[PDB]
Amino acid sequence: KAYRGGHLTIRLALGGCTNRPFYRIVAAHNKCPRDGRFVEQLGSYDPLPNSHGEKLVALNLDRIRHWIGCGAHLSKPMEKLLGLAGFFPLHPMMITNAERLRRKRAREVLLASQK
Amino acid sequence: PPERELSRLRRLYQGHLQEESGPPPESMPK
Amino acid sequence: MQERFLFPEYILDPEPQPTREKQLQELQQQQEE
Amino acid sequence: VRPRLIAELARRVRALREQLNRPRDSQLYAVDYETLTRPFSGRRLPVRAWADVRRESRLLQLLGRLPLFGLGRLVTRKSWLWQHDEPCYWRLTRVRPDYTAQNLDHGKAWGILTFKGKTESEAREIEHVMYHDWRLVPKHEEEAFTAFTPAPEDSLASVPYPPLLRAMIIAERQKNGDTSTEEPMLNVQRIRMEPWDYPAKQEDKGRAKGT
Amino acid sequence: LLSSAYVDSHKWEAREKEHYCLADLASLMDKTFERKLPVSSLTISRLIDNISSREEIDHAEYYLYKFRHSPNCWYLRNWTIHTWIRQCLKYDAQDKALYTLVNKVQYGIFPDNFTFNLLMDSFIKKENYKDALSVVFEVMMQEAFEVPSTQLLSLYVLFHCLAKKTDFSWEEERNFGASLLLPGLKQKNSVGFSSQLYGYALLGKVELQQGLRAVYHNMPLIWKPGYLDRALQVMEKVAASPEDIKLCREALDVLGAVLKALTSKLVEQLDIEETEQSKLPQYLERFKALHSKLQALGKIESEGLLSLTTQLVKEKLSTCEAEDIATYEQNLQQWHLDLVQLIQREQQQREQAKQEYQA
Ligand SMILES: [Mg+2]
Repeated sequence: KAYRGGHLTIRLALGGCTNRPFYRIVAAHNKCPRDGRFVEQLGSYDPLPNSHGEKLVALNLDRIRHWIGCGAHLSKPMEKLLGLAGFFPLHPMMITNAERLRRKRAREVLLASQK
Repeated sequence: PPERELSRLRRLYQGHLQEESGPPPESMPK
Repeated sequence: MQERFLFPEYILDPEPQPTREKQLQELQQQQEE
Repeated sequence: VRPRLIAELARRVRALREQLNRPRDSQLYAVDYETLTRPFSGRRLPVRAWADVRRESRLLQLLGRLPLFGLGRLVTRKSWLWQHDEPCYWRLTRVRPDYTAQNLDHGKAWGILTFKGKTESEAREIEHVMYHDWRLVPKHEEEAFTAFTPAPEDSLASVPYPPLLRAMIIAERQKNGDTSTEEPMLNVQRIRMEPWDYPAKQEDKGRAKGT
Repeated sequence: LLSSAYVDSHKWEAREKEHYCLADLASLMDKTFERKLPVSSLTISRLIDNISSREEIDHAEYYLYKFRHSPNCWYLRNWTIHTWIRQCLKYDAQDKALYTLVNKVQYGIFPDNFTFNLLMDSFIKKENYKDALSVVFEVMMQEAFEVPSTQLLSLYVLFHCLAKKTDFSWEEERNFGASLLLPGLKQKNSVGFSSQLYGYALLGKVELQQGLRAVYHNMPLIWKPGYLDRALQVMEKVAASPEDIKLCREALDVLGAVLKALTSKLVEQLDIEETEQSKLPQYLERFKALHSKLQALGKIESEGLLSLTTQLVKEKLSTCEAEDIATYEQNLQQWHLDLVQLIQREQQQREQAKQEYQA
């Protein structure tokens, strides 16, 4: 298909079933449907912990590097995943959310102490 | 942040300001 | 830049509402013949 | 395939109508100050602009009151003054007002930009000329206004690689026989952090279409 | 105040003039506007240069307005503006020149300093100091105090109009303060420093009562607070100056009155900075200390501002006028050359258009 402009982007396509999500990391045209046509599948991500208490992320690092070098963009969840992997720096918003959570838990602890 | 930059932000966002936040706890409170 | 002189006596004004519609009607006619 | 001639006719007439109904700046960038809406489109301006729209001047609202429309004069912006301590301004080199405007308060301008005390080599078109943001530097103040001492801009020249990339690079080196203990580094002196409020190229910007 | 030689119009009357009937040029411009084509600056130059009556002044005003709102508006030539003001003075139509000067946006009348002096001096010679003050305020708004003659005339008119004024509107205070500060900053004598102090006092009063935006908005003034601090800085400067420079008691009285009256919407300032209203008491203390220092040093004039400005004018205006007249004559010859060049270029382009139309 031909779109007016647009670009490739590496993003998460949602599959699975109701209450059981699963993600495929795909490089796709940004105008395509979320779970539709893609250029290449670059990995996968299971957001549910398994029997070993693990979240499994598969990253095709060679192809991810190739597509970033070919001009592909990155969605924010994908950037956060790559930061967690250590492939990128930690995204600013992961750090900021961690600090916000720290402050909220500190407020709760102070409430407990005050009571 | 230095106080001058914070005052600059307070002028820019006058009337739409939240309470300033201090440094976070060093570790995650339990 | 410098001023470019324009002379109304040597300028021709434009014609609005150009009727290309009649040209298309002629084309569809000749196809019909 | 039966040739579609009506499509070509429609495209040509629409193009002609567009090129003969190009709106002017006085129409596109007029504003109703009571409701803060563009009369041309009916769209409201964003809330964060409202105060400035009622307080500050457009660039040609200032230039139309100057001889030669203020070529050679210095113009700064309120947002720059609030944001930056170093001088930021345009030195005007060319002005083309919208002659249809009653007060000659719309149009385009060109100038040389000094941003945070750093001057550019050439003159280019000024963006945001239609914004209610502009201020004229008085001539008896220019020497005080432009005074800037370039501070030492010594920033980091290299950063660490992310942990996994660093490990992979070291592993590749070790596999290829190299035993160097020098840390891999990512060069960033070539990546210059350009502020988000630096003027963009007004030549590349689009224009509202007449309708 | 200006001599007869300065205001003499013989040389301009002797300029090379190609004669047209104003009706013909008016009809040509009307047709050109009908066709939505651009009118050349030579056409408006010829129309302004062939005014021969007071009604033709009215017609030329309308065509100036039309040319201003046309594609070639910024090509309005300086000899055209000078001729417009000359014709207005010639046919007893100074109100028309002042109208076009006040509404300079709509008519594009931006005189040179010679022409400002001519208009202001006509108003002064007929004792119409209200209109002379209007011309002074226009000079202030256009920041045309680059010539000492204009500075001296403006200071004279301003002090004349201030000597008989009691009720001040804040807009009037702002206009007077700017109009005295700008020429005063260029005069390194007692009158200039006294004018600086007086204008800083007025602008500081306006800042403290109506806010800083009232001071700097649509004015040739800076947006930095502390105008009263600048007045006190002028006092300090006078304290540490050569003996010759002194400071008028009247300006010091004005600043003292302003401080005594002051010690009795968006926020534009950073909240870490101290407001001027919180600094007024220290300003008053510094004013008293510096006033005592100036009296001790004998750096205070007892003569009024108007008398001092009169003496300075009678001392300096003649030399200023001689320099201005030399510059004016040089400009006249340059204008002649430019006009001849423009006419030749007009002929050339007319020919080129003719061959294109024949082809
Ligand atoms: Mg579809």
